[PDB]
Formats: sequence, C-alpha cells, structure tokens
Amino acid sequence: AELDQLLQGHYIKGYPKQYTYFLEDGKVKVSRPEGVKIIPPQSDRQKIVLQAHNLAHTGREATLLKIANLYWWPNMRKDVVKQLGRCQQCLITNASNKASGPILRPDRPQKPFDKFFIDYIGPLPPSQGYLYVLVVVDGMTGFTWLYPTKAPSTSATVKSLNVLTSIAIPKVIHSDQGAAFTSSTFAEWAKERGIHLEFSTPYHPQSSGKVERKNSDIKRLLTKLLVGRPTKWYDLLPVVQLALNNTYSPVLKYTPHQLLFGIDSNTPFANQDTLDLTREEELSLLQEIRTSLYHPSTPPASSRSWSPVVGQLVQERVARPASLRPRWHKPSTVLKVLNPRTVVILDHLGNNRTVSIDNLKPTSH
Amino acid sequence: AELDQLLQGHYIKGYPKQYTYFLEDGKVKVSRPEGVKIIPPQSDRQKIVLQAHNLAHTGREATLLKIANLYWWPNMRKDVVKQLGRCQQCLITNASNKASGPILRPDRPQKPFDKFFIDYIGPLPPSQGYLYVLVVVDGMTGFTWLYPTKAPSTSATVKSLNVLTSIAIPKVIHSDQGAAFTSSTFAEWAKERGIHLEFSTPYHPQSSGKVERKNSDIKRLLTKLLVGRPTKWYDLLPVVQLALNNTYSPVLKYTPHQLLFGIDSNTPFANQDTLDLTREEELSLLQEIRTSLYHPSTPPASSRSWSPVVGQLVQERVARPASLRPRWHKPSTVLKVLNPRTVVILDHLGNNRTVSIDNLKPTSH
Amino acid sequence: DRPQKPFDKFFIDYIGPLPPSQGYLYVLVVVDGMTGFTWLYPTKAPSTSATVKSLNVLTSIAIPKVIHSDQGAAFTSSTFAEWAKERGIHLEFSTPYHPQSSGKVERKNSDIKRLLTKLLVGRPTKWYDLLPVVQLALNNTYSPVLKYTPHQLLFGIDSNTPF
Amino acid sequence: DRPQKPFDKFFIDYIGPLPPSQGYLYVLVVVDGMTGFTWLYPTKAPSTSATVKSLNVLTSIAIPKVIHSDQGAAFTSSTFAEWAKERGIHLEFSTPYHPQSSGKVERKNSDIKRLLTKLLVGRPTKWYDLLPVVQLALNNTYSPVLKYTPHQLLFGIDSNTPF
DNA sequence: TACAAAATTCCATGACA
DNA sequence: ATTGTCATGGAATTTTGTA
DNA sequence: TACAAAATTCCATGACA
DNA sequence: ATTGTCATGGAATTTTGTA
Ligand SMILES: [Mg+2]
Ligand SMILES: [Mg+2]
Ligand SMILES: [Mg+2]
Ligand SMILES: [Mg+2]
Ligand SMILES: [N+]
Ligand SMILES: [N+]
Ligand SMILES: [Zn+2]
Ligand SMILES: [Zn+2]
Repeated sequence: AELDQLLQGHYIKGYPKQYTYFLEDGKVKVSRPEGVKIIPPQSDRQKIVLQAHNLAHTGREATLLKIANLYWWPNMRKDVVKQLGRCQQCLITNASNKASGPILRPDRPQKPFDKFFIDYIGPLPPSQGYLYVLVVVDGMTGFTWLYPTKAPSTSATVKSLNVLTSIAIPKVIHSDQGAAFTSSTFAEWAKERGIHLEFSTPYHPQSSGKVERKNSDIKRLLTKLLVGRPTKWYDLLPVVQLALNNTYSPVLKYTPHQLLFGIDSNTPFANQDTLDLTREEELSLLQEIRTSLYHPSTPPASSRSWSPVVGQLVQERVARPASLRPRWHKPSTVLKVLNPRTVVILDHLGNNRTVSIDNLKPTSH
Repeated sequence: AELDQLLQGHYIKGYPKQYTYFLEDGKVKVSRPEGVKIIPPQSDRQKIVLQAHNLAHTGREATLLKIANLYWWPNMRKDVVKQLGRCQQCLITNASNKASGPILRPDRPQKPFDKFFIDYIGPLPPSQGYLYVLVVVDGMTGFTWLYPTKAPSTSATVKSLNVLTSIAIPKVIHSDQGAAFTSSTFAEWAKERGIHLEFSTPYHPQSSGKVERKNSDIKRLLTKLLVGRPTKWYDLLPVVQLALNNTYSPVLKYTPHQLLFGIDSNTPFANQDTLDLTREEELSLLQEIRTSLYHPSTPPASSRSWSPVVGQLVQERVARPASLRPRWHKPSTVLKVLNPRTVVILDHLGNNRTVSIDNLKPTSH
Repeated sequence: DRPQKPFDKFFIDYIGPLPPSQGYLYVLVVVDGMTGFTWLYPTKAPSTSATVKSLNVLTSIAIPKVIHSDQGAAFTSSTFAEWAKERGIHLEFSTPYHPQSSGKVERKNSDIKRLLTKLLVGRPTKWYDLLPVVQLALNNTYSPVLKYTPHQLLFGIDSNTPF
Repeated sequence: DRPQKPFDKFFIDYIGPLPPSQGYLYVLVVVDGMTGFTWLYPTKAPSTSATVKSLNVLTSIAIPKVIHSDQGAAFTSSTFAEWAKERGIHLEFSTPYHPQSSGKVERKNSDIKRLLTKLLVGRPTKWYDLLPVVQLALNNTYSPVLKYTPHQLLFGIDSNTPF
C-alpha cells in the first residue's frame, strides 16, 4: 500500500530519494552502497525481525547484521530494539552490562552495644562434637565474642546470647536472613528484651560486612595456629577471641578491647599511657577517642553505573538457579528507593521485597 | 654490654642524644615524647618481636603497635620485618596485596585448523543418558563443534574427535589439564596423527578463554531455548551448534561459518555480497578478511602489579585447600620467566612446574 | 550468471551393502558439487531414517541449497521430502536408470568406490575405523582440473595432511 | 600513686550449695574491685576445676592483674596456682577467718546474696535462667559513692537497660 | 633552613560470605 | 523493610635529628 | 559548508570456567 | 613447558541526506 507510492517516484518520510526503487519477483527492491536489498511491507517487518532474532537470540547489532543481509528499511534498529525489549527469554537470561552505583559506608554506631552484627561460620571439621561458630561483633568497637555450636540454630543462638547479654543488652542486632535469625522464636527472644532485629537484604553479605570481615580474621588466625597440627579448633576459640580483641587496627590505632573499655587488661604488651589519669579522666579521653575515629567515604561511581529510580523496571537475580535455567527473575517495578543502594520492588507476584541493587539489573530496552 | 655506655652519656649510632637514658628496676629506660619506654638489650629484641607477633600473627604496624607499648629501640620496624619474613605460618596463610601484571592477548591463529581449543561442559541434567558436552573451537575462526558425552573421558574424546578430524586435522589442540586430555591414551591418539598437544598452566581457565568463552554462549542459548520446557538439551545441540556458527560477532562483522568457508550456507538470512565473484575471487577476498581482523591489545597495568623475575621467591596457590588450612604453598624460586605471565618454578620439592602468575604471589619481606 | 559455489548442490548416494563393520552396512556418500568435498556416513540401512539421522549431522554444519540423488526409495519418500522442505533444501532427482551428476562428481564417486574396495579387501570388516582416513585422502587429492584439492576450495588454505 | 582501675583486682568467691537448677549447685562470683562490675558463673562444685573452667571464660575477655579470694581449698590448690602463673595473674589471699576485701566489694557481695535469696525463694530451682537478669540488675545499680553504675564505670556510657 | 633516613600514612588488593 | 569491611605491605609522604 | 538524526563504533561489564 | 575472551546495550563518535 505505502510501498506503491515509491516506485512511482513520489517521496515518503524515511525513504531517501537518490536511490532508485524498483520491482523484481513481486518484491520491492532498492539499490544501496552496500548492495541491492529488499524493502518489505511494514506489516512484514515485525515478523522478519523476529525470525532474525530467534535464530540465536542475538542482541542489537548481531540481529541487525543478519537482517541487513537481505533487507533494508527506514530505522531498522528502532524495530530491532522493539523485539529485544519483548523477548521474555533474552530478558531473563542475559547478563547485565551496567554496574551498581558506589557502595555506601554506613556510619559507625555511636557507642558500644548500640548494634551487634552476628553470623555463623561453618561447617568446620568436627571438633569435640561442634561444627559451627556463632560470631558476634559490636559495631562500634569491633569487640567480638565467639561461641561454638553443633548447628546454626535458633536454640543455639538463644543459649549463646543469653550468656552474652548477661553482660550488656544491645539496642539492635543485625543479621543476614539465615534460618536461625528469621525464626519467630528468635523474634520473641528479642522482643522479650527490647532488642530490635534488623536484617540484611536477601543474599547480600556485604550488608553484614562488619561480621563477615571478622570471620576472615578468625579463620585466618585459626589456620595459622593449626599449621602442622590436626584441626582441633574448639580449644582455640577462647585464645583467638582474646587475641583478636586485643589486636591493633593499623588505621584506628586502637584495639577493640581499648575501644570497649578505654584501658587494657592484664595481657601481653599492655598499653600504660593512662596510668596517671583517674578512671574519670580516662573515661572522657575515651569518649573523645570514640567520636574521632576514622570514617571511610564512598568511592567514585564507575564509568557505567546505574541508580534506581521509582517506577523503573528492574529484575531480581535468581538465588539458587538450577542448571541451564535463567539467572534472572521476570521484570518488576521499583516501588520505593530507600537509599541509592537499597530498594523495594513489587515482585513475583506481587509481594514487596526489600532488595539490594547488587541483586538487581535494570531491564534493558 | 652496649647498653652500659649509654647511661654514662656517651653516644651510640642509632640512639639519639637529647633524650635522657636512665636505670630503674634493673632495666634501662628512656624518656620519649610518646612516654617512658624500656630499651631491651639487643640479645632480647628478637624474642620480644616474636612474642608480640605471636599473639595474633599480626603484620608490620599491628605488631609494632604492641611492642611500642612497652619498648623502644633504634629501627624497630627493621627488626619487626625480619620476623614477618621468617614466619612460616604468616607466609603460607596471608593473602597477597599485589595484582598480577596485565593479561596477554595471544595472537589469533593465522588460519583455520592451526589450533583447536577443547573443553567439556557439565555435568548437565541427564538427557537421553548424556551428561557432558565436548566443545571444540577453532582458534582462528571461532567455528565450534559440539559432541554430547556420558562422561568427560578419553574414550569419549577420541570417539568424538575421530568424527571431527575425519574432515580436517589440526596442527595443535589446546586443552586444560583435565584427566581426559592428560591421559597417555590421548597423547598416543595425537601422536598417531601429527597433532601437537598444548596444555594450559594448571587451574587457570583464562588460558582456555576461547573455549570457556564459547561455553557461556552455548549455555546461554540452551537456557533460552529451554525456558518453560523440561531440560531436553540433547536434541538441541545440533541446532545450537548451527545457530552459533552462523552468529555475527559485532566486533568482527563476521560469523565463524563465514570465516571458515568465505560464503554462507543455505541458512536463514544468508549473505549474498559475493554472488558474482568466482570461487577464486571470493577465496582471496577471504584470505584478506582473515588477516585484517581486529586484534585486542593488552590493558594498562594496575597501580600495584608485580611481574616475575628469575630468582625471585614466589608461592603457588593451594588448589583444593581443606577447611582451615593455608591457601598458599611454601616459597619456591622462579627458574625461568617464559613470558611476563607464565613462569617455571622449582616447587615442592623439587620438580619443575609451569605456572600462571595469577596462581602466584610474591613472598613478602 | 552466478558462478558455481560450495553448498550449491550436494550429491548423495548409497554405497552398500558392505561386510558388517561395527554392525554397519552402508555408506551414505555426500559430495559437494562445486568443490568435490566428500562426507561419508556409515548407516545400518539405505533408508529414509538412516539418511535423515546422517544428514542431520551434516546439515548442522552447512545446509546445501540443493540435494541431488537418484530415485532410490529412501530419497523419494515423503518423509525425506518433508525433511528437506523444513530446512528449505530443494530436492532434485536424476531420471531413473539415467543417473546424471556433473563430470567432476562422477570422477569423484568413482575414486571412492575404488578407494573403498582397495582397502575393503585384506581388511573387509575393519572399514568403519578407516572412514576418517578415507575421507581425508579424497579431500586432499589434486583435481587435474583446477589443481586445487577439495580441501583448498572449501577452506581456502593448504591442509596439514597433504597427499 | 596509680589511681584504682578496672582489671586491677577481681574478687572471687563461691555462693552455695543452692537447690539444684539445671543440675548446677554453686555460683562463682567475680567482682571487679574498682568498678563493682560482677560476673556470675554457675558451677557443679566449689572445686579448682570448676573455677578454672569458669575463669577461662572470663579471662578470654579480660585478665585481672590480681585475683583476691579467701583460703578456700579451690583457690589455694597448686593447680589453681599454676593456672594463674600461666596467665601472669598474681594471687592474693585474705587471712583465714578474717576475710577482708574493699568496702565497696563487701556491699556488693552483700547485695548479691540478698538479691539471690529474694528470687531464690518462690522459685528456688529456676535460678539458673535468672543469672543473666540478676547480673544486669547488679551492674546497672547506682553506687551511692560515685553515683555511677558499674556498667558506666566499665564501658563509659549509659546502658540500654537502666534500673 | 636544609638534608637523608626513619617513621608514619596512604591505599589497592583480596577475602569474609 | 535498609546500608560493605579492613589487615596487609610496598610506595608516598611527613617527621625527625642534626646542622 | 552546516545542520539533526541515524548509523556505526566504542567499550565497561560480567560470565565461561 | 606457555598466553583470556567476547556478546551486550547505552553513550560517543562519525556518517548521511539534504541544504
Ligand atoms: Mg550467614
Ligand atoms: Mg575443563
Ligand atoms: Mg543408490
Ligand atoms: Mg567461699
Ligand atoms: N547511616
Ligand atoms: N602469541
Ligand atoms: Zn531473545
Ligand atoms: Zn606469623
């Protein structure tokens, strides 16, 4: 219909003049620098783009190079990109080519016992019947308590924490969404005590970086202390706990013990700088030391990052993807942007999920 | 002995004047901006540094901050660094803080059949009794053959390759050091035919990047073709093989098929640009297309990289490190530097290993 | 107009029955009309299904525009016909008892029969393992017209196994 | 010279035997001489070994320069003596039958006994689970001298459980 | 008012998940 | 509904002891 | 001899192990 | 004795159609 006009030499928005358009084999053709190409009717173009894309589910250029072998028409990539955005399979299977924005560097908690970070390490090689370690880190000080468990369970956590909170009670405990902390038994244990439970976005251990980072150190220390020997870690936990708590952070110029108590215990190489200050003088030197501690800032954004915008289509990453199955969930909308790195989505379908952008990719096209 | 001189006010290289040095509790002491510190005899210093380091096996500054609580002496870190370099445990357990130099970008093979890259994908979900895929990629062209196997075995490889090399025989086949290619049965199969076997440095699949990169594409394509459906991949291999071989590389502007044959088969959207050239004209347009293909260069080095030097002490990474055991092998010497990214070491102990620098760290101190 | 090209036309035929090697009996023979390149697939019968299984392997590396054959029952069936229409291959039949294929292909199809017999005697039953060796030999044999080998015309380079 | 500091001196003593709670019978009582802070460990006997297992837990968080106690057999043994020499703790004994410890510690050690009895009646057998609650109560109780709580003197902040 | 060398700080790198 | 962290050891910078 | 928009190229990002 | 690779899709650049 609209192709009729052309061979008759009249102009159409899109189809440049200077190229002659002719009829052969009942198809409309055009002579082009590249060669002689067929111009399909507009009603055929969607189907053509689809056939090209379907051969291997190729992206823009690779799909376009096929089509260009045989056809020409105005704004081919515009049509190519339309299919790509409607290909359910390409959408849920392709990798992202855009990085998350720069990580945040959440404020150090103001005082000890404000926030506890907690996690289980393990399974470890059996020691005295024990397989796991409960690791509890005070956010402010880095002070760490270690408890050996037989399983990463609520009951083990509750037993361990009743021992710890027999010394002080935290305002907040932060954990990942592991079974042991998301149980309602744990919630009640916390509500009994006025502790607030705060969980990391699913499958994002960066959010528990304080503890995860501490797990590294524990494991590294156990490793060294166990070279040559059979892995009898159970007896070493106390030693490790003590050793780590009294270890200097080169950047802070303090040990966790120091930050918690403002004086050293009777341990090797104990610092004596405050021997002449009264406890009170010492304790306000401490209040001053705590508020003045180095705080890192967020890094530059990488050249090609994205940040989440309310109303944007994003896709959540598939957690435990079976073999030969899509790494991505179907598209969902950003409902709220909590901070530039955490987001609420209306998912599958439809419940609210609070989600890390690292487990998101923006839907392309 | 050497401490005697000091209290008597005479000078010693190292011990600055202007600070007064005195006796208390049979120990020699010094008044310093920091505070009052003990100067141990030189015969005690090694032991002291060792005790500090041993509490948690801390590095330079953290070890130094302990010692500085109680002691002072000239050039403390010099002594600290001496222990750190002799701590077998710290050496084999600590992470590296220095990146490998920039990757190399080995020349594209000059012609098809010069070099085959080969690898097994799998296990995959059982299909018709098959679990693995033999993937063979021609280095020059990217052309890929796919064979389904029941195991990643020599016999399977030999069966599959007798079918392939019934069309052409490669000069070189490159593989990783997987059991199926390092068997002597495979060597003989290759020697029978004048094929050279070339293996990647152990545990370094970057070295087989051509195939590994191709595995991605196969898996991604299977995935899309299997969305919704049960994972019946066995019937799809031929389709995938064909689809991929006739897929354009956006950067090359060619398909592997094109690079291998210099004309398209009877597949959808076949390129016709050479319809008027005789086979001969076409075949020399091909010789020209092959030699002119984009070749990537090596990236800039990162700020803090290291390159291997003959005689340098390095440590090979422990492949399958048990739980709570050192990630590094004991120190070994670089014997030859094959290229800036591949090295021969005299190992444990002592056989020659050809090794990738990515699986090396330089021994610190 | 168009000069002759690879994949323009594949001539297929069956050789057999042969003495059983690894329980196979026939050889489907595919020769590319322009290059003289030759693929050989061992089958258990000269049947549509054997032909399709074999040709499925070849056509997952290159699809001919045209397959030409004799009016053997296997090629004239409507299964084989529906198979080729699926892959957009045109089927072309030589008239019965007057089986024409180009001069170059006849000479090739002749070399094969002899090449086979010369090594299908002495060891009449071990011919399955020899198919790879036979194929290479054929494909790296100089054509007195062109003095390019099928390998060279197909891939446009010299081969690592010359003959 | 040196003003009194935390970890300078830990006074330890045993309370018991009590009615069995979770098959425990005694409470090792550790009070920090300067802050008045109090740790309680439930043991099965007033024995060196029970004392060492308990004190191993405490001393993996802070080591006192001095432990002071009465001449109870558990503290005067040479196992306990070798234990403290290992950790560089000095042991200090009050003379027998004249058990002196600072004024503040006596008043604390008194609060405990009463605090225990007041809740070790009504529920004389469920006292094991109450040790955490008891400890917090003690450690967040205002000293009429200082009007800082042991918690405050120990950590230098206010606590999230005030009393 | 300046030097060389020691001391301190900076900071990329990698590992905890 | 919430959020990366930090020991390590060369290199870069700043401080020190002496003039 | 210069414009806006389409076409093409660039290239960081991530995934194969 | 050996060595990373490259599809993807926004953004950056260059080419095009018309003047
Ligand atoms: Mg966890
Ligand atoms: Mg492999
Ligand atoms: Mg026949
Ligand atoms: Mg007593
Ligand atoms: N924050
Ligand atoms: N190379
Ligand atoms: Zn698709
Ligand atoms: Zn060490």
